[PDB]
Amino acid sequence: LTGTGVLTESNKKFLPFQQFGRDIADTTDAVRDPQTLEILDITPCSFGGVSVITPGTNTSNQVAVLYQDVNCTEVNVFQTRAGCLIGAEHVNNSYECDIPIGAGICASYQTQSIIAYTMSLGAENSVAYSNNSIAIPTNFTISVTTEILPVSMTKTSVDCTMYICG
Amino acid sequence: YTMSLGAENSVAYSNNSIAIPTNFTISVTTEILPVSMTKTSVDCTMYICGDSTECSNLLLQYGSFCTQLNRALTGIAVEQDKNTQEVFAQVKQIYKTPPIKDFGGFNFSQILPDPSKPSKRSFIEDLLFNKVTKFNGLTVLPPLLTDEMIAQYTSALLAGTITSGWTFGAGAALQIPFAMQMAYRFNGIGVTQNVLYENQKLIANQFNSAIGKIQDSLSSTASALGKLQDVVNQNAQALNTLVKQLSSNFGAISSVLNDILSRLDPPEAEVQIDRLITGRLQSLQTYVTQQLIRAAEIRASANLAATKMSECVLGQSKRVDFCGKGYHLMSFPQSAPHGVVFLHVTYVPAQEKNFTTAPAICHDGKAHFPREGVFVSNGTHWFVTQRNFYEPQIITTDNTFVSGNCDVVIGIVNNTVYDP
Amino acid sequence: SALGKLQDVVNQNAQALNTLVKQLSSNFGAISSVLNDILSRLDPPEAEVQIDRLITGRLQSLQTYVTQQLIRAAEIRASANLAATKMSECVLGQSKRVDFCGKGYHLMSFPQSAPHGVVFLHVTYVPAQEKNFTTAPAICHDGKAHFPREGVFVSNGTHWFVTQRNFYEPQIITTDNTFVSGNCDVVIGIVNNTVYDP
Ligand SMILES: *[C@@H]1O[C@H](CO)[C@@H](O[C@@H]2O[C@H](CO)[C@@H](O)[C@H](O)[C@H]2NC(C)=O)[C@H](O)[C@H]1NC(C)=O
Ligand SMILES: *[C@@H]1O[C@H](CO)[C@@H](O[C@@H]2O[C@H](CO)[C@@H](O)[C@H](O)[C@H]2NC(C)=O)[C@H](O)[C@H]1NC(C)=O
Ligand SMILES: *[C@@H]1O[C@H](CO)[C@@H](O[C@@H]2O[C@H](CO)[C@@H](O)[C@H](O)[C@H]2NC(C)=O)[C@H](O)[C@H]1NC(C)=O
Ligand SMILES: *[C@@H]1O[C@H](CO)[C@@H](O[C@@H]2O[C@H](CO)[C@@H](O)[C@H](O)[C@H]2NC(C)=O)[C@H](O)[C@H]1NC(C)=O
Ligand SMILES: *[C@@H]1O[C@H](CO)[C@@H](O[C@@H]2O[C@H](CO)[C@@H](O)[C@H](O)[C@H]2NC(C)=O)[C@H](O)[C@H]1NC(C)=O
Ligand SMILES: *[C@@H]1O[C@H](CO)[C@@H](O[C@@H]2O[C@H](CO)[C@@H](O)[C@H](O)[C@H]2NC(C)=O)[C@H](O)[C@H]1NC(C)=O
Ligand SMILES: *[C@@H]1O[C@H](CO)[C@@H](O[C@@H]2O[C@H](CO)[C@@H](O)[C@H](O)[C@H]2NC(C)=O)[C@H](O)[C@H]1NC(C)=O
Ligand SMILES: *[C@@H]1O[C@H](CO)[C@@H](O)[C@H](O)[C@H]1NC(C)=O
Ligand SMILES: *[C@@H]1O[C@H](CO)[C@@H](O)[C@H](O)[C@H]1NC(C)=O
Ligand SMILES: *[C@@H]1O[C@H](CO)[C@@H](O)[C@H](O)[C@H]1NC(C)=O
Ligand SMILES: *[C@@H]1O[C@H](CO)[C@@H](O)[C@H](O)[C@H]1NC(C)=O
Ligand SMILES: *[C@@H]1O[C@H](CO)[C@@H](O)[C@H](O)[C@H]1NC(C)=O
Ligand SMILES: *[C@@H]1O[C@H](CO)[C@@H](O)[C@H](O)[C@H]1NC(C)=O
Ligand SMILES: *[C@@H]1O[C@H](CO)[C@@H](O)[C@H](O)[C@H]1NC(C)=O
Repeated sequence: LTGTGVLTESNKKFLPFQQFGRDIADTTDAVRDPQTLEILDITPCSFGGVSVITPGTNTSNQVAVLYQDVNCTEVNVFQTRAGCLIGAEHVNNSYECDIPIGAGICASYQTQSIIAYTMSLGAENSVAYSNNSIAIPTNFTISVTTEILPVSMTKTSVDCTMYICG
Repeated sequence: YTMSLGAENSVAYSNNSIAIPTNFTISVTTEILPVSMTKTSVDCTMYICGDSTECSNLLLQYGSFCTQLNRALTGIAVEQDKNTQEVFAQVKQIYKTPPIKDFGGFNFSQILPDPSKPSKRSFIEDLLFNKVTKFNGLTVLPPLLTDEMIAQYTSALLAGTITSGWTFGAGAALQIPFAMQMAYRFNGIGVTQNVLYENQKLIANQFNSAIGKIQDSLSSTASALGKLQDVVNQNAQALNTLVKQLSSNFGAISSVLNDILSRLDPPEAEVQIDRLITGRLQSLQTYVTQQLIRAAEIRASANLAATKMSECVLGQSKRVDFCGKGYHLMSFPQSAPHGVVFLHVTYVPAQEKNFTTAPAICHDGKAHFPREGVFVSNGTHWFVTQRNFYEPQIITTDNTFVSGNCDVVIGIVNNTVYDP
Repeated sequence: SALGKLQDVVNQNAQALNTLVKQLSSNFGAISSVLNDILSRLDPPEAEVQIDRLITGRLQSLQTYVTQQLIRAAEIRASANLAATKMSECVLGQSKRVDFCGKGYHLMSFPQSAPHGVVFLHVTYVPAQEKNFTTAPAICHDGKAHFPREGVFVSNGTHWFVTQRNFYEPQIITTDNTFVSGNCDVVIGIVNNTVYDP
């Protein structure tokens, strides 16, 4: 039984006859040492997606790295509900989300260096509510907003025969 | 059994009879809309050729399938956060309620945030969250907005809808007493302002009791949130099935890869691995296609939810059944895992009375029509009253306008118009 | 970047073709990504197997492309139906649907063509300067309660006026601006003032 993983002392209540156990996917999860009456849980070696956070190269070539759904152990560091962020400074001030990461964490490039932060939803504004007060306009403005909407695609056609058996 | 469409009814139609409500009710309906999915992402390479070099070098012969699937899933995951942003981030500012909870007797404590809790959520939001429920390359990407931030957005929208009505959607939030705002919302459905003021305590009590009934309905049964749970289940299946498809053989001698590598030389392990790769790649393509279709479905539902938060919360809709069965007064949002829940407050006439009616009357050979309302008679005297609430008034020239004479109109009748 | 929504579309389709084209350079388990090379090297009995491998791969690629394009066309048709709805309800008319025609009170809209899309210029009325006022839902003249016909009551500190709810145009409170219903023992928040009978 070949594989790759981390073998750890298990707390599984293996029976005297059970040689090893499997997970839902029909893959091994714990084994019995052939030379020792000991059970060992198998955990696949820490892996995880790797994403690159960067402003435009037209601006700078200075970047940061996100290791997804991992701990800052197997790898200016920031632990987040998304993973481990490297090369970005943790900042208390909240700003508009420029480069989204996750769990409310967004990043940007500012005076220079790259920063990560908890994104800000918007300006706080309490309202002077009372049962005898009303705010009424004395003036106005004529605003013009732009709304873009796709309507049509490229009328592509393909000859299956010529594509395959040209 | 053959099912019953509904209780049959017959409307007492007649050319001189009209039923008018003498009373009303304030209904609060829950509309649940799913908004987002689980931002799943799969490493096609690791799913097909986990920790195998020969397998990956064979997989390269199929080209960009790996990358194309990853790209599609990334697009889906971005679309989900975009949907959430479109729904909840319809407001630039984060409005807050004052400590003075003087809303004319209206009670919002069961939908406003509970500040004493760690998560700044409401009682009903907590109910909704509590009524809803690996190593093969499959990962779950966290959403961009945390439930706490979703709740902040909902609180902002709620506070705006309360303190300022619909103004915070058009532009700057303009404070106004809640009762007068409801008077506007009544005048918007053909009911006069006085009705609200004269029935203010009753209306507030009905509203609060409706909110309590919402609490009871959501605490008792969970089926109400099916439209959300279903989604989750679907995705779960689409994942489980996928994982299960790893345990199959697809014509090969084994469903495992290292076992083949530990039994055969390249010249034949290549063929077996080709079979496995074809099967697993086809499974991945099926999963991605089903997920794209489901994501389109969720995008439609999210755009609908955004339109509702615009025309329903940020405003007052005259569209029918778009914002609860009834005449729309307003609505309040409440977040939920991967979705939103609108509480639509609507005006439902409840107590109706028969009255004889007439499109017009005759005073001096001229014909008088009602400016805003209809003419009615209980049997002896004629009145003019608004058509969504029985508030009879004396017929005058201030309540009517003249047009033509009585030799033309059909169904016209006789009575005296008082001139002040 | 304002037109990203449009350009994005183009880009996607471009990929969906370039990708497709690149999938011709792949062997899919065959000996060579070129059909004529196989024909010029092998006899039918084995060239058929290799060609069978290539055909499977390329037909699968075409199926993927077509499925993606069908889904993207569903999305684009949804966008187009929305745009037609916007032209009908927003250009040819004046919509009271909030934020369907831009953030504000919709006045009107003007269409403009664009590559594979349309652009709406939404003219809206946005209140800009706001003044505080002490208000009230009614007033008491002679034991009767006067409500506004179309507007709301306000106070600048000393005198009471009646004005429309979205523009400060104070007027004198009369019986031509108000209507009467009930008395002053019922309404909440009511006040006292003088109503001028012309
Ligand atoms: C309402 O606001 C507008 C602008 O928002 C004011 O218009 C200004 O008028 C002065 C005098 O002619 C000009 O110098 C400014 O340039 C105008 N502003 C703009 C943006 O064009 C207008 O005076 C305001 N009216 C009231 C009653 O407040
Ligand atoms: C309209 O219907 C409502 C709903 O039943 C009535 O409200 C009740 O009024 C009585 C009289 O004060 C109270 O004892 C009840 O507690 C009220 N119910 C609720 C839910 O608030 C109302 O009386 C009806 N009005 C008319 C004119 O018939
Ligand atoms: C708004 O409604 C809530 C729930 O119906 C009220 O909360 C109750 O308040 C009473 C009196 O303070 C307590 O005895 C109950 O235990 C509360 N129940 C819950 C579930 O909190 C609240 O009081 C109402 N608003 C006001 C101003 O009274
Ligand atoms: C129809 O409406 C008229 C007017 O509202 C009613 O006439 C009233 O009758 C009561 C006694 O029943 C008198 O005290 C009032 O002075 C009458 N009002 C007027 C204006 O004359 C009439 O009774 C109603 N008929 C029915 C069947 O309800
Ligand atoms: C309503 O009143 C009008 C006006 O008083 C009535 O018109 C009369 O109709 C009768 C019958 O046709 C004629 O003989 C009279 O000459 C009409 N009046 C005049 C001034 O010429 C009408 O009949 C009444 N209708 C009802 C249903 O009461
Ligand atoms: C509130 O409005 C009232 C009425 O517009 C103001 O009283 C008027 O003040 C002007 C200017 O002195 C006088 O010419 C009028 O004669 C006053 N009204 C009457 C009926 O005579 C009052 O000053 C305003 N208060 C504030 C604080 O602006
Ligand atoms: C508006 O005017 C009415 C009528 O004068 C006031 O109502 C009186 O209030 C006093 C003080 O409580 C009572 O003794 C009288 O019996 C009331 N009269 C009536 C007809 O109800 C009312 O207080 C005035 N409003 C304000 C804010 O002062
Ligand atoms: C051989 O394996 C058995 C397993 O029970 C163990 O007891 C014994 O010590 C082992 N001997 C050696 C030389 O490793
Ligand atoms: C870089 O960006 C600036 C604007 O940010 C632009 O003016 C310039 O032409 C760009 N140059 C290149 C090489 O991209
Ligand atoms: C990261 O590692 C530490 C140390 O083992 C552990 O306590 C912590 O829980 C880990 N992170 C998460 C999110 O579990
Ligand atoms: C009105 O009259 C019809 C028949 O004339 C009757 O069926 C109906 O019940 C009446 N309405 C009420 C509220 O009783
Ligand atoms: C209404 O119907 C009755 C019965 O058919 C008839 O006598 C009367 O003339 C009709 N009135 C109108 C205005 O149609
Ligand atoms: C109206 O009053 C409130 C407090 O009562 C204040 O916050 C607000 O700024 C005032 N409006 C203006 C225009 O000053
Ligand atoms: C309005 O609110 C104040 C407190 O902010 C309160 O004293 C007053 O009684 C309220 N008015 C009414 C009519 O309840």
